[PDB]
This record gives sequence, structure tokens and C-alpha cells, in this order.
Amino acid sequence: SFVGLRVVAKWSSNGYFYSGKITRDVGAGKYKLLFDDGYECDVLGKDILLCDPIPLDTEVTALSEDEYFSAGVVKGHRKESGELYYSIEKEGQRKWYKRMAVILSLEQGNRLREQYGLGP
Ligand SMILES: CCN1CCN(C(=O)c2ccc(Cn3nc(C)cc3C)cc2)CC1
Repeated sequence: SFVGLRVVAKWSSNGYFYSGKITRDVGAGKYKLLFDDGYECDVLGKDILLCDPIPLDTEVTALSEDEYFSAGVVKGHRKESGELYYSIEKEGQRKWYKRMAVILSLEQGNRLREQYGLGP
């Protein structure tokens, strides 16, 4: 019933949460995730945020094309040809970022667990 849903889920290697989809309930409190960057991983429910999109006014981390990142705040959403863009405000200035360029630090993801988390 969670299969096919979009999530933002913790990748254990760096502790950031990345965009992906639940592809399977694999039991033992874990789901098979397909991350948008092509990584298939089994992830604990407690590490999966069922938010699609990440809400307005959330503090997030956004990547540029050259892999530079910094914190910002979600100030908008836009759908184009089935794809989602986020308007992220950094130092008072906004740019549009594709879904998979918006990630959460461990602290930023932790903040959404109570409302959007799976498992416990
Ligand atoms: C979801 C799976 N996918 C898998 C591919 N990814 C990476 O190989 C990856 C690993 C480390 C970094 C560097 N970084 N960036 C931040 C921020 C924090 C840290 C330590 C960057 C990228 C990204 C994640």
C-alpha cells in the first residue's frame, strides 16, 4: 500500500535524506527504495519521510549542478511535464531546483519525522 509512493529517505552513508520511491515492503521494518539517482537500498521505516512534496517553509539543503550545496527554505512548488521543481530561498534570494537536487541534512530530516515518518 506504500508501494509507488514518493518519499524522502535517509541514505545511511552521509545521513542526508534524498528523494525516491517505495518499490517493495521487504518486512523487518524495511522498504525497498529506488532513489531518484538510481540507488536501490533497503531503508528502515523510521528513516522514510512520506512527504511529496516537501512542505512550504521547510528548511532544506539544495544542490547546484557543480555539487555545491547550502541550506535554504522552501518558498514554492511547480509541476512541469510530470516533474516537480522547488523554489528555495537562500540568503534572501530564490532559485528553482529539480526535485532530486533538494535533500535534507540529518537535523532537517529529523524535524519532519513526527509528522511524515514511517515505522515508529
Ligand atoms: C540517495 C543515494 N545517493 C547515492 C549517491 N550519492 C553519493 O554518492 C554521495 C556521497 C557523498 C556525498 C558528499 N556529501 N554530500 C553531502 C550533502 C554530505 C556529504 C558527505 C555526495 C554524494 C548521493 C546519495
